[PDB]
Amino acid sequence: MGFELPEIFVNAPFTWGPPPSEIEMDGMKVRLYQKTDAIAPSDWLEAMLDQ
Amino acid sequence: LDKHLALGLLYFYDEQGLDVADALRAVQATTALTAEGEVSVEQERKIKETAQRARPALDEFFEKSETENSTYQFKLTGSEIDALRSNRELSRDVLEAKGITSNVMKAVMELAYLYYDAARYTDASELLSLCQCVVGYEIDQRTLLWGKLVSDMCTCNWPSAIAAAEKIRRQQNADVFEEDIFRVANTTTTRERAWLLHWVLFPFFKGGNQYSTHLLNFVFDIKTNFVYQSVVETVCPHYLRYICAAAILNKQRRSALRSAAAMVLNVYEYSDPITQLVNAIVNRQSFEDALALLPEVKSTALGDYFLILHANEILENARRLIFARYMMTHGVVSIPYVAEKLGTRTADAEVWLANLISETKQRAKIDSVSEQMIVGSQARSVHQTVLDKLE
Amino acid sequence: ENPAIAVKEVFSGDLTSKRAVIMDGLCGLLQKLHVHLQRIAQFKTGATDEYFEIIHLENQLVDLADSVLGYYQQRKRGKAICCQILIEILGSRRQQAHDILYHKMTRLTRNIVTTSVIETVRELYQELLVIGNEEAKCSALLYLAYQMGLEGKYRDGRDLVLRSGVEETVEKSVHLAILYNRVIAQLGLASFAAGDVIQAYNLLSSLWSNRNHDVLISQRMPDYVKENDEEELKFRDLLVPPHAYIQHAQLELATM
RNA sequence: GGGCUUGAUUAUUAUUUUUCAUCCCGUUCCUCGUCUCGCCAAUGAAUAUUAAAUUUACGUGCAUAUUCUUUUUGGUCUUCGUU
Repeated sequence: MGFELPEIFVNAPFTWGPPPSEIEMDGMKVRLYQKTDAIAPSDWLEAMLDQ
Repeated sequence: LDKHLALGLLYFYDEQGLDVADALRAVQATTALTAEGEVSVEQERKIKETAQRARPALDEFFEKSETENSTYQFKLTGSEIDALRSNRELSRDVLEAKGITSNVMKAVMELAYLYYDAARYTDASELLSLCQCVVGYEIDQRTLLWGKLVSDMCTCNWPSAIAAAEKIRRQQNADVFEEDIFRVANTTTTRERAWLLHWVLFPFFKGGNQYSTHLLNFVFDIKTNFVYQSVVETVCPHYLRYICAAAILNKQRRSALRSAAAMVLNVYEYSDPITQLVNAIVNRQSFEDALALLPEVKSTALGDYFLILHANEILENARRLIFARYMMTHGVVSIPYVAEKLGTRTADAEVWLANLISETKQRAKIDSVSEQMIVGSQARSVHQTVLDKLE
Repeated sequence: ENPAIAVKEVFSGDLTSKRAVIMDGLCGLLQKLHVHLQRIAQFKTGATDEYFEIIHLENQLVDLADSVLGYYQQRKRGKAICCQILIEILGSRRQQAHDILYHKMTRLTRNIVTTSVIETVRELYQELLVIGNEEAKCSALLYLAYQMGLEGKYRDGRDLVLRSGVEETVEKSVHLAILYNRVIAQLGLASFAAGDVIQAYNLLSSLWSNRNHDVLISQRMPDYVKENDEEELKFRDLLVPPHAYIQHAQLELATM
């Protein structure tokens, strides 16, 4: 042995492909869940309302 | 298996045929210096053929020759290897069934054995083969695996080659596939592939066996389990060109042109072009352009790259193929303009066309009583076919 | 200038308190200018002369990122370089407009001149594993693919995205997602516009069709938003970036 | 490693020769702290009620250009001599 992932740049090749590789899409943000919630801040919010 | 990256560059760049000037930093990781004999030297022979020659080749020759006369005298701590080197009889014997290991160890054996190259090359291969099988050994998974690769590499003198052909499709394919958790990664696959190609298609080098064109087609490819991802990464233009040539030479699996077309496009990621054009036009199907291209390509390359060997066969297959397609439907087309192109008088051309027809790939009769080739119907009998299918 | 030398009271550089000085180490202070400029832009839609003012201002803002990186380290590591990558499109379509910007100098550090810029040097020198480009995280690569697609051919951008395996780092980490959508759209446009149908159809159709719903590169806000309420500030901060989009209309023509 | 007459200290006269762990900066090294990520485990089963095992509502009206500048290098103009 041997070796392990040989090319230029830095991380070289990972997985390719063959093309045909339609790639798709991608959307996000549809459900939230937190431990350790943030403040507000109310300052920004007031200013917005004003505008 | 495996390796080396500089060596790899020397390899493929020469094959492509753009230039040689290339380094090959070395030696690495065949070994230093252990079996066989040397990898670099084989590359040098190819380079010499391409284009004269140069300082690296001289260095390689020196490296191969010695270290060292004294070491050569010293080797062997007993108690076989003899009649020149090996003990042919012993090699045969270590299967049937011998498998439960006398003494134990061939650890000191390896130390004594290691020497090498010189190249000497048939004998060297024979010795390696003998070591491989004990079977129980101990020592080792990886060391043995490296050994298998070396056997595959050289010598390609045919009894060694046929043995190695069997070994490649049992061993190497299995090894690449997982499990074992997790091996073998991109470099190993690429290296293995390069060695297989060298061992038979026909670089320059040497290739053809009987027949293992088939082997090349079979492995890179074929869907249970798949890769072809490996072939694509990271950027094997020369290999693709070679595959196109191989497909034409073979002239069928079953599926032939279609498979080749899919492989080829791979539009511009790395794409070498003279063979590729011949195949890509032929499958698509234009008949004027393809016909012209095949002589031009044949004459252009060659180029370097002699062997010659196979390419006469390739030229014949290609001509036959273009014509077979041209006939099929289409007409009900003649025949004088076919004869003029392929280039001898009319009767020789007629018999050549008749040989395409006689393979049961077409239904046709040739009128030599008006010089017309007539095709059947059969492609198309419509209602009748449906009645048969139902009943 | 006169400094270095850094005397009376105490100076360092890290960690304890000095403290905009320390944060200018480092250069988190410049990062806060980068943040606030994006904000201004992000609210006002290009129309009146305000937009001109911010463009001039942004050209000004570049220069510090250059210089600072030749004040080289405290390693630091990062902050100025990160700002440069974000700023980059920069530019561009083939690049136009870098030359006009470039034009006051002193400029210095590494990615300069309309020969470059082009992205690539920063991406190269600032890695993806161990040292750099970490924290955050995967990288420059999306911007390089964007750059490659616009000023080279859509072959290079497609090749880089598929090779680098960067399609599983965009799933979580929400800024990167928008980038992902942005580069996919641009690649399909570039494929159309140097002149084949496929890959252009494949890339572009995939981006579309679905979702409606398109906030995903620009602009636009989903439903609903912006009437409700104080949650506006999620889809108006993820992301969308300004002076880009790249043209609406043009994408639609390409798709249809 | 870089800078630093850093602390002993050649230095400071260019015997400048340092001379080291070190002050200020200093990763790919070892030890420690903490955060992120993770596999499993921990608080939601009625077939009948004696002083009660869990409380409404959560919406209106108002909302800063919030300043002084001395200016000085160009550039649009104007009024004298003279061609």
